[PDB]
Amino acid sequence: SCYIYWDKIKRIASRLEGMNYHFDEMDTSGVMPLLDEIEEIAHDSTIDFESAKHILDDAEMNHALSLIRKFYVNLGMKLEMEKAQEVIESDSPWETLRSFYFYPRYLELLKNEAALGRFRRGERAVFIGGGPLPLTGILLSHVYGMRVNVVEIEPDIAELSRKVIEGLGVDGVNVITGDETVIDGLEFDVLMVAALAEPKRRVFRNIHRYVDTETRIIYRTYTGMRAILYAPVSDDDITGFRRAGVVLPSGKVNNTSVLVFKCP
Amino acid sequence: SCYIYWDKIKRIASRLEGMNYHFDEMDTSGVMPLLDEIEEIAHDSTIDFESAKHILDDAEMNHALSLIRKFYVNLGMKLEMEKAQEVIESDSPWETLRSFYFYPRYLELLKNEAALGRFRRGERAVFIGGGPLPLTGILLSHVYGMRVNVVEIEPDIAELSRKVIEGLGVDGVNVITGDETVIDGLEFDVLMVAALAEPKRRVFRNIHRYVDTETRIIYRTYTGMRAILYAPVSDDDITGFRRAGVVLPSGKVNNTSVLVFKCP
Ligand SMILES: N[C@@H](CCN[C@@H](CCN[C@@H](CCC(=O)O)C(=O)O)C(=O)O)C(=O)O
Ligand SMILES: N[C@@H](CCN[C@@H](CCN[C@@H](CCC(=O)O)C(=O)O)C(=O)O)C(=O)O
Ligand SMILES: CSC[C@H]1O[C@@H](n2cnc3c(N)ncnc32)[C@H](O)[C@@H]1O
Ligand SMILES: CSC[C@H]1O[C@@H](n2cnc3c(N)ncnc32)[C@H](O)[C@@H]1O
Ligand SMILES: [Br-]
Ligand SMILES: [Br-]
Repeated sequence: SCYIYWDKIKRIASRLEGMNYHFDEMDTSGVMPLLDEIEEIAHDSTIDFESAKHILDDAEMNHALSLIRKFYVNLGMKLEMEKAQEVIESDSPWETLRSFYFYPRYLELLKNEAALGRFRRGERAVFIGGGPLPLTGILLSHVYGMRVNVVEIEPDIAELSRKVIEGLGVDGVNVITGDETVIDGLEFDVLMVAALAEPKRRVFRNIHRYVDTETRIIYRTYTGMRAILYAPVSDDDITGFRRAGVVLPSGKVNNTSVLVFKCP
Repeated sequence: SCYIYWDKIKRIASRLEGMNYHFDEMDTSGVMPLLDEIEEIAHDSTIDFESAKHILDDAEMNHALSLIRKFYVNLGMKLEMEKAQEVIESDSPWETLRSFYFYPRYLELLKNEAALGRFRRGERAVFIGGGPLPLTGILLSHVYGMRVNVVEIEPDIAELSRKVIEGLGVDGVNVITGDETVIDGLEFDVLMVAALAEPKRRVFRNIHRYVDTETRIIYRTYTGMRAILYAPVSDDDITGFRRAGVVLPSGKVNNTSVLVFKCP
């Protein structure tokens, strides 16, 4: 093949090379144009899933994909950290939160997921992988009236996230510091696995041990050209589970959301 | 995993296996219920494309899948053979043609493809893999006003197809007896590759030799749960080509249509 996007990706990657192994040192505002370049390709609806796979699975694309993935995960984390601190210090925390670069995408993503998971008010949700800015947990309660535990493995990040939640005056959202294994001691209707919850294999194998066959489990992943952003959940990762529904993203939303149940 | 379709598919395949033991010759009337059972699975809109490969390509579905695909291709051949002779014998050949089980699907599919391929009246089209009932060729002239060559590898099938065309009074449809390699000797604006043209690898390699980079090429394939019916065209099959458009089927239509151009 001979896709125009091949060269475009290689060119973007060449301008990321000199940041390799040091993407966490990036200036957030300064690198936004790079994210736009990457997302122009990711979000191009004329790229079919077969063509995307052709490009992204090619051995010659491996280093470029690695550069772009490192950039993406580092920019995302830094954007969250920065916004979390801004929200905590703000006189108008909800207005500050609504200005988050990704805020409108999260509203759409969650709308997708609430249909997929048939969320009902008063249901109990657990979200694995909260991060500094636990927006999903927040929305699950604020919009969907669910009762929520957010799980975050890094104690300092967990503490920051609590301050965001409390700053906003949001009720019914608690953060538990721990790994995915903390769900053993919880009772819940819906389990959600962050796009960035890692490592996938260990996480899903642990989840399998705790849930029953009725637990609605939604996990976030990347499909099509959006897989340029981050490594997709693999088939091996979800062994012992059956897929029951998917929402493929549109517009600027990055994640595909997948509903699974523990076998049988 | 633990898909309920697995058992349903295995039971269907058991029935196919038992039937094949007793008869080599298909009983077209008798097997329509089996076809419909298979198509009800194929057409299940609740199963997404990635879930479809998860359930269909699982290693312990190989035997069942191979039986179902053999059934589908053999039934289709026999239905075409039977309808072709019926058309030839009929005092009302168009009315007879329109009773072909799959007829409405062909109209919808061709509409999809005429948009995808920007078909214009008087353009020359080649269709590889005509069959006893060369409906696509017939429609390309009858509806789309194209000048058509239909290619059929089996001389007795090619001969039968010529009689169908003549019975219907359809002009501008010629049948070439030969394999895909006949295209070197033909002028054409658009090339179409039957879903059932085989073998895919050889067919595309030979096409690649004999087309230029401006030639519109549309091939037919099976995606999602419709892959239960027949082996799809792989990305490796189309090495040397780039995808430039895809139409995914709805309703009862089985084929996905893909536009490609030779590189580079
Ligand atoms: N703090 C976050 C977790 C981190 N991000 C999310 C994913 C959010 N994805 C969004 C926002 C943009 C992006 O992730 O690139 C989308 O798909 O458009 C996750 O990992 O699940 C949350 O609360 O959901
Ligand atoms: N004689 C045929 C060729 C054999 N069938 C076609 C495909 C026609 N497909 C239709 C009819 C149903 C089916 O093929 O299962 C559809 O997708 O709904 C081909 O192989 O390309 C023709 O003239 O197109
Ligand atoms: C930045 S958003 C993603 C968050 O998920 C957290 N995380 C990743 N994997 C796990 C896990 N297995 N359990 C709990 N939290 C996790 C990370 O520490 C990060 O803060
Ligand atoms: C029944 S519809 C499909 C038809 O395609 C024909 N066919 C399959 N592969 C090829 C090919 N490579 N070239 C020409 N005709 C083909 C088969 O003989 C069948 O009649
Ligand atoms: Br039966
Ligand atoms: Br008639």
